[PDB]
Amino acid sequence: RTHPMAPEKAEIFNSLHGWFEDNILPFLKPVEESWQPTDFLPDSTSDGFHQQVEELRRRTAELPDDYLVALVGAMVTEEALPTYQTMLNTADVVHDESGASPLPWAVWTRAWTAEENRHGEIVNKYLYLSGRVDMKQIEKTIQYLIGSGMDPGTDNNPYLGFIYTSYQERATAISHGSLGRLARQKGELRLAQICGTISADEKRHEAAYTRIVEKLFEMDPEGTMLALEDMMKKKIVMPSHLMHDGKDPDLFQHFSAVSQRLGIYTAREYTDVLEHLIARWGVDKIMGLRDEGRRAQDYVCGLPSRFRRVEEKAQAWAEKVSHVPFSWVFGRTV
Amino acid sequence: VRTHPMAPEKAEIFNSLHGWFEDNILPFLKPVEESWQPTDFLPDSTSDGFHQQVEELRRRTAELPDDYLVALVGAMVTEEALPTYQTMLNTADVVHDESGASPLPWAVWTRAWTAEENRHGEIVNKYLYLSGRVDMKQIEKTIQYLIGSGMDPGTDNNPYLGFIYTSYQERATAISHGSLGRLARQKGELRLAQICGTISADEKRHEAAYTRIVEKLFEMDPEGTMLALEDMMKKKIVMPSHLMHDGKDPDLFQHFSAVSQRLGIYTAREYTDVLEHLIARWGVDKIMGLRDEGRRAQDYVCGLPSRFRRVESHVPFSWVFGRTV
Ligand SMILES: [Fe+2]
Ligand SMILES: [Fe+2]
Ligand SMILES: [Fe+2]
Ligand SMILES: [Fe+2]
Repeated sequence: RTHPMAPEKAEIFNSLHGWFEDNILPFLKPVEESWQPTDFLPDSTSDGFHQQVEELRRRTAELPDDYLVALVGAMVTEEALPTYQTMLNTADVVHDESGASPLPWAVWTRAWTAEENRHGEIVNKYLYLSGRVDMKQIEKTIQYLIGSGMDPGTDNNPYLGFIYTSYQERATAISHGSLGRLARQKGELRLAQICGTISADEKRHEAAYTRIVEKLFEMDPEGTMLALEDMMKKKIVMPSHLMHDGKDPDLFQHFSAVSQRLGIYTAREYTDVLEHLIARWGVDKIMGLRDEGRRAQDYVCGLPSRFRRVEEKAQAWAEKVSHVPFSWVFGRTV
Repeated sequence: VRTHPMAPEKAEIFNSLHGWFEDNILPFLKPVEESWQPTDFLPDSTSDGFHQQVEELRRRTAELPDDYLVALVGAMVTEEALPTYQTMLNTADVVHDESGASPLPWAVWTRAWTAEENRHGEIVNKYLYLSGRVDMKQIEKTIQYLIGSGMDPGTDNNPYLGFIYTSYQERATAISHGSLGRLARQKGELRLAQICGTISADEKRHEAAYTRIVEKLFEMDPEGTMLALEDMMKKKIVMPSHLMHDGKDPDLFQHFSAVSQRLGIYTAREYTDVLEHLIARWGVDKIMGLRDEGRRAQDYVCGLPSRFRRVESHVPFSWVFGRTV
């Protein structure tokens, strides 16, 4: 671990229980008011169930393979949810000590996980009914991914975990948002509504974790700045970066290329998230830092300009697109 | 309040079992390429007979009574709260997954065990969806409530208690799905009977692994493991989904448990059967190297089956569209 949390910082999180209840918990959507996968699937209690399923298969029959790979990979990432609640519960002090702790930090993690459980569920059933993808190869991919876990480099530090999740929540909101807009272009409005509804959930989660880091910047500007530098040096990795389907050892890299080729969370948008978080957290305006925090502040604020220069060179000399087989789509070359 | 936390010096026991765990516990995992998947038991959506396979599924499930549906749904909802269970395993001291992808054998098992668990709720959820016999939205509300509530089995972050609890509950879930499969076969629903029986076989592998872990703990630390067994049995082995509710019935778990036990699915008699099996399986009455405290704990645990033998309403369910079960 390169950046473990100092033990005395426990007093910061232990003093925020009342603040967390008033400011972070309201970002949760009440269960009785929340959408469920049933709302977007054919009604199995209706006499027209078979007709509704057939209409689903017709509207999905024209989805190209490259969109299917991008959609499946995002769903596979969502389906590895048990790894994500475990990751949140690796953070010191704020983790769920008993599995049902009434502390506000643990109440959020369980309720956040409960909201997350519906995201992979709706797309999985939708893709199952579509018949357009090899569900067994996808289910093997999910089993491999959960067994592999993830390594975001958070070092059991809630500072790093909340910064990482703030980054990935916006990334996942952009991803599901782009997946819905691409579905809309292909005439598939229901899946567009599904992806847009999932994206709206991620925006609420983004605002909550972003508010947590904002509070940490207020109470500990030095610690949070050093944590932000450490996460950006490690880079924000996608939680499903160890995915493989038992056929392609480089499944994640190949899926990522297809997803970014379609405009779903490109490298340019990775930099857009950093610029937004810099402006939202006011990283360039934080005062009262020491020399170590000042170097971290200058490092983070200098990253956007360096990233744009890499993107300009990639715009002129881009690598040729390679097409590779995907077991998700029955081994066809995508 | 933790009543039985693990002594810090017990860490050396688990740290000495990394090689033993790889050689003896990890082989209980089923390789992914050899593992069944929900697709194997569901209508093939890539086939031309997809609609016919779905309709045949609905025909076999059209006669399932409400009491069996409630028992089956409640077992599926328990399976769907999987993210709570991997967190529970990672609350144990020393043996938890510190980084989420740790190569330590204890963490390799936990992630792979969770991966196997993910298919159990998945197959029954999709099967019940296609059946059209149950209110899927009320079930999805129940799952969201359950994950948000979590669970508290009283393991006190103690791997001794966690492995004893899981050994107990793994057998309970294997028996539960076994009875659900036997009842499905009686009603002519053969496919679901194979599904519940295949899930039960997964739990038997998990039971044997955690049972093997506790057996090793009895060998290396008979006093500590005996004291842990007494503490868990005093706390009672609670079902992981004991905090379930559907936003309609605050007593959903008690009402679901009554329906499930009325049908013969993991009755109070079978709760005692698990204890008696674990007593004989672990050789609790013959364990060596005990002190005065462990012998007193041993006399309590081995006396419980006799105490349990002497100890041995219809309500609406939103799962079945509010009908009285
Ligand atoms: Fe999500
Ligand atoms: Fe999310
Ligand atoms: Fe299970
Ligand atoms: Fe199990």
